[PDB]
Amino acid sequence: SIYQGGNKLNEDDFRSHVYSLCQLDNVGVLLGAGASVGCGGKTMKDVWKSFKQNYPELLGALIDKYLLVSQIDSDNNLVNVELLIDEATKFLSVAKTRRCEDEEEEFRKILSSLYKEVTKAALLTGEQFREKNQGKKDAFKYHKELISKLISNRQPGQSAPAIFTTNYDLALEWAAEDLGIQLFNGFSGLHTRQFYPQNFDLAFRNVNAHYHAYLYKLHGSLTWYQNDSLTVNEVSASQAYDEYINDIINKDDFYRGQHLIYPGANKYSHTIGFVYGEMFRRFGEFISKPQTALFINGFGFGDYHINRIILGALLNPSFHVVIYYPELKEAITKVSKGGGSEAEKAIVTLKNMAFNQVTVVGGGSKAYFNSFVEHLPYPVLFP
Amino acid sequence: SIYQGGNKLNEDDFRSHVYSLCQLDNVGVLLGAGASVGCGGKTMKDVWKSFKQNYPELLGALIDKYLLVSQIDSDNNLVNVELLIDEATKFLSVAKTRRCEDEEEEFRKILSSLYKEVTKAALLTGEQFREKNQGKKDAFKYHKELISKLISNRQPGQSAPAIFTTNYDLALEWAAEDLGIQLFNGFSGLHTRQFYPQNFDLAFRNVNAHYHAYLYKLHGSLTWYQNDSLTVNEVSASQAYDEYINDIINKDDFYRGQHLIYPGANKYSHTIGFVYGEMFRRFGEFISKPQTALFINGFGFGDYHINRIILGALLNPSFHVVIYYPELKEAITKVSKGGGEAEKAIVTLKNMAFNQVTVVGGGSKAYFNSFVEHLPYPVNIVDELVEAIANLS
Amino acid sequence: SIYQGGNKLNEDDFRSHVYSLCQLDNVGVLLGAGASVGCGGKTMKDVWKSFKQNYPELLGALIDKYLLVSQIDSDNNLVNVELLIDEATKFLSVAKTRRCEDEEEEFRKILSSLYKEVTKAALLTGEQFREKNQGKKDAFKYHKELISKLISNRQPGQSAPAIFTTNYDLALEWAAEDLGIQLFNGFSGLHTRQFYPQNFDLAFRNVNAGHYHAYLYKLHGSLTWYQNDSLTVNEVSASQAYDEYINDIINKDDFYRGQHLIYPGANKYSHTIGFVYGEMFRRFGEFISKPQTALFINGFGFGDYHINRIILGALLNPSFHVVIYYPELKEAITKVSKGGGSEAEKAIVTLKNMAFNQVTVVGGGSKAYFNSFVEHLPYPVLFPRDNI
Ligand SMILES: NC(=O)c1ccc[n+]([C@@H]2O[C@@H](COP(=O)([O-])OP(=O)(O)OC[C@H]3O[C@@H](n4cnc5c(N)ncnc54)[C@H](O)[C@H]3O)[C@H](O)[C@H]2O)c1
Ligand SMILES: NC(=O)c1ccc[n+]([C@@H]2O[C@@H](COP(=O)([O-])OP(=O)(O)OC[C@H]3O[C@@H](n4cnc5c(N)ncnc54)[C@H](O)[C@H]3O)[C@H](O)[C@H]2O)c1
Ligand SMILES: NC(=O)c1ccc[n+]([C@@H]2O[C@H](COP(=O)([O-])OP(=O)(O)OC[C@@H]3O[C@@H](n4cnc5c(N)ncnc54)[C@H](O)[C@@H]3O)[C@@H](O)[C@@H]2O)c1
Repeated sequence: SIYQGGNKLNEDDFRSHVYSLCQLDNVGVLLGAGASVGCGGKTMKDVWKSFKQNYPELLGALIDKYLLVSQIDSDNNLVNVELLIDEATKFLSVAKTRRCEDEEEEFRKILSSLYKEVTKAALLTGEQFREKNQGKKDAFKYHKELISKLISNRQPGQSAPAIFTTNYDLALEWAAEDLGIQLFNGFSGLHTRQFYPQNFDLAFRNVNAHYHAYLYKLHGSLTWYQNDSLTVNEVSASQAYDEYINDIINKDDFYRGQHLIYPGANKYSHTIGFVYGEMFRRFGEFISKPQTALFINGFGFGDYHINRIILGALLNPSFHVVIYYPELKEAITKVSKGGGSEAEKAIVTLKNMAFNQVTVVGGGSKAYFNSFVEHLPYPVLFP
Repeated sequence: SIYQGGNKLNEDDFRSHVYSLCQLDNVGVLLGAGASVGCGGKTMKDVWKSFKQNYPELLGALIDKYLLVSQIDSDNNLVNVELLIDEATKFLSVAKTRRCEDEEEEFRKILSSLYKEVTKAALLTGEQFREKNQGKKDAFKYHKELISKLISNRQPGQSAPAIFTTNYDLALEWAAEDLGIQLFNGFSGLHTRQFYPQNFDLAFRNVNAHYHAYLYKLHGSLTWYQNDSLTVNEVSASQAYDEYINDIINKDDFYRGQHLIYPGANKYSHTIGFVYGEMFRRFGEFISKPQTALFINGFGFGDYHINRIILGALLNPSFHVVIYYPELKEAITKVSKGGGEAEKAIVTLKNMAFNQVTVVGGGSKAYFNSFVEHLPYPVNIVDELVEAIANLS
Repeated sequence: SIYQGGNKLNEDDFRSHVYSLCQLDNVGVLLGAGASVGCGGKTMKDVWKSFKQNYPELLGALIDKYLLVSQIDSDNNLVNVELLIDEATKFLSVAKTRRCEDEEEEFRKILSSLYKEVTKAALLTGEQFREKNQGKKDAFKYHKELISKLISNRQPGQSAPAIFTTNYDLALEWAAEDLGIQLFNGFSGLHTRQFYPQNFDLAFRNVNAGHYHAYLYKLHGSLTWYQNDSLTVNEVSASQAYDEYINDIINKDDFYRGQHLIYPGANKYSHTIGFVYGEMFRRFGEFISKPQTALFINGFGFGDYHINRIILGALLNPSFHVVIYYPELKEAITKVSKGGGSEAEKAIVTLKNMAFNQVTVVGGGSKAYFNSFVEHLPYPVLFPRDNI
């Protein structure tokens, strides 16, 4: 079931492995959109099904008139969402430059509707999204426990654990609100929100002689809507519910990148998204140290950029990965018949690297999120 | 040779200021595209206009049926023809999806014609192209002297030199390599030289108790290509002249599809925007180090996205700019006539009391030789080889 | 049949040996075509068999006219060609000096049609030899494992191992391509690779908060060398190679005059022009002259006079080691005791018989193959399983 160079390893020793590794200077975790699922979020499949069910006419027109995809893919549920958005953007630019009014009218709906649905799927609660007592909710036991656990495996003189989320929902300040923790992200002041690099150099300390982590918003923000005038601002999850999200979701007007969000492969057809560059440069600088550690969970395999940086400097004897993939046996079986898509071949390459710096563990029920939470032990004063 | 209000100024002060600024731990130089115009260089605009004039039969379809450009815009040289072809790169897929065969043929014919037109005049080596390191020719001998100025100005225990090239050809790079120094162009290797972002933040030293330089190509490459390797492969020129450049040189009408990686195309494909984004990131954020002096020359500020990026990159408070305008008198006369956006903006910038901006309007003093001479300097090798070789019968 | 002073040793002793030798200041390895038979390639035996029964004129002349060989040796297939190559060089020298004409032509033909076959036995793949991403085949997994193990075992304060190749192909560089490994073999360059004596002290560093390499010392030159009048070796890929300098096999015949640089011949002074070769030997001598340094030999065919003489003179280093994995150990000793022996087999027999415990000869047979050698080297273990 588990193959590591033809040998066998036990999780009992891996417990001590994690416990000792976390004591190393660098500590972090590289998650994805899988975490949102644990809190009740909607996966890509659900969003695609909703879009295809709520707009049958567009699907039929695409199937018949132009045949960008075949009905076989739809029958087998092998439809990708990002490719559709990128195709829509390129066709929209073609229309805008060719001045085809009807194509512009029929394509200024696909983009606007797609982004409206993306935003609607971003929220994890619905009408409760405007309700307060956000920390007090009982569905965030995951984040509430995990933030403290990451910060509470330390003794004075160590670093700040880093949590990686790649979802629109502002779901990380909520557990922080519950526990009073401050997941810093380089912003100061409530009434006004702005970015400053120096703000990243603040850490709590006992004066008469704290628990917090740090934030990398790789997947943009839900309310940093750039007005194309050199501005960035944030509006609380209950205040933006009426100001501009309501206007752009109910006024049925022309759609642009009103609030910056990138769910499609086409990234820099609009070149004013600077969170991309800053966050990715910081991510690149992170692995530049020895005695390094990191973990992965709740993340798929479709990220060209991050998954190039991953193996970029896995040629260090201190950077590691503890990567799980429940659908690894199926991927291997599919590849054995000739090969798969980008994801299958990428995971095969990741698993087949001849190093011991990496290891893969599976088994199905044994690799659940609750199991990942339970693996972390309680710190011991006298080991 | 800087004028401000009609009073003469000495070049010694500017030379001393430049020398003082060059001592910073973060310094670099840039070479303009027009500097090579005097050494047989060519611009894509000239070939584009020559081809469009020679074949006006297709012109009607290019604008009326596609509207990527307007006749006024095409004639005014206010277009990004590279972006025109890049947009054709997706028009091809649009037609294929729509089964628009006639437009597909039109796009393919124009792409191949423009490719061959640009290629045939860019060989500059005849049938001996595949010979490696053909920079030994005396045509660029003078340029070598310039490089000699970058060796005696580097003191021990100082930041290593940085090299930035603007052209997309290796004519200057072949010479630079022939001088006998190790330069990295973002890749490492001999047979299959690939892209690796780690090398952007790594240096070299001696493990036991030293000089490294970085070559930054600002126009991609004529060598960078993609043989379905899912990566970027770079090699020497010979196998390039045998693999895919041959047909681009010889075949009149021959294209295959979205396989190669140049010259800033296929961005919508995931496989080519990644490296370009990495290079843009490093270019824009390399000035993040303290004690940095940056010089930008030859940029028209005519691109919306690049203009916005430059405006946002004002974070560095130690930026200096020098602008050479060979037609300053013409701009002044035009302003005197109540006419002329770019000309008015540059005139307004030149007509303000800001000492950190340098303007040169000598006209005939802006030549390449004058610029080389302005740089500071300290203050028959092969002749006998031919005789010795000839003596031995 | 295992005998070491009438006693035996357990696996723990060998494991401690491997751990200590790897953890010493320096590590050693030497690679030859010995066990390169199980990868689907070809051996020189088939090449010689084809050569004898495909060129009747020269074989008949040698048997009858030249008398430079013996029929019995050819029948037994135990003859050597390297001595014949040296004899060809000497014959060409004398014939050129004396101003003979026909013999000049015949010996030029012999030399060129022998160089052709010398280069012809370094493909192992066929037509697909000319492509990129060459490190994507089943024949390099063991090479990848060995290189990763040899490059990983250098904790802080420990340098990269030195590797010796002694064949024609570049399988190891091709295993290097696939893992971001650049096995610095004495040449660093893209357009022109020139020998810089100071290139041995260059490596990557984590300047602002990949350190993999070795020293693949080449003492046979390289198949990928083409010698120009400029006294420099610009270097090419496998496909560029197949294109521009080894297409003479089919189109043309016997027009090769000192382009690529590889010599099976025993003599090292007919090819005296090179002086960097003495620098390679000097690097070997620097290797021999340090304590806690070990050399491992797998693939050496007992065919040197300079390097092996340095081995004898250097084995007197209190820590230099010399070990060979050669299954035919009992047979050679028995044959020597029976009055046989080869040109150099007596030398290895003596080195086994040398009274130095610094050198120990260990066999086993099936466990002494290149696969076992690759599997032997373990990875560094800092965080993983420990003791106490
Ligand atoms: N604005 C910015 O600052 C910025 C910068 C860079 C990137 N981004 C965005 O960041 C990237 C975030 O990644 P993403 O949104 O494209 O997708 P993703 O990688 O976050 O998720 C892909 C999906 O795979 C699913 N999945 C999990 N396990 C799976 C399995 N075993 N098999 C199959 N599927 C599985 C998950 O439900 C889901 O994560 C976006 O690509 C990109 O738009 C934004
Ligand atoms: N790493 C790299 O290889 C790299 C780096 C930077 C740019 N590029 C190139 O840039 C990317 C896109 O091209 P681009 O639009 O940024 O550059 P560009 O030079 O093609 O366009 C810049 C703008 O300047 C305007 N302009 C005004 N006056 C001009 C003049 N006298 N001469 C030239 N232009 C004048 C043009 O209208 C417009 O092209 C492509 O990848 C590639 O073509 C590549
Ligand atoms: N003149 C020069 O400048 C120059 C250049 C390179 C090497 N050299 C040197 O040249 C000498 C020969 O080169 P090498 O050491 O690389 O050769 P090598 O390492 O390739 O020798 C191994 C080969 O396998 C053996 N072999 C193959 N088939 C056999 C068979 N059927 N039966 C028995 N034995 C068989 C042969 O002994 C042959 O030597 C070396 O001492 C040394 O490398 C000199």
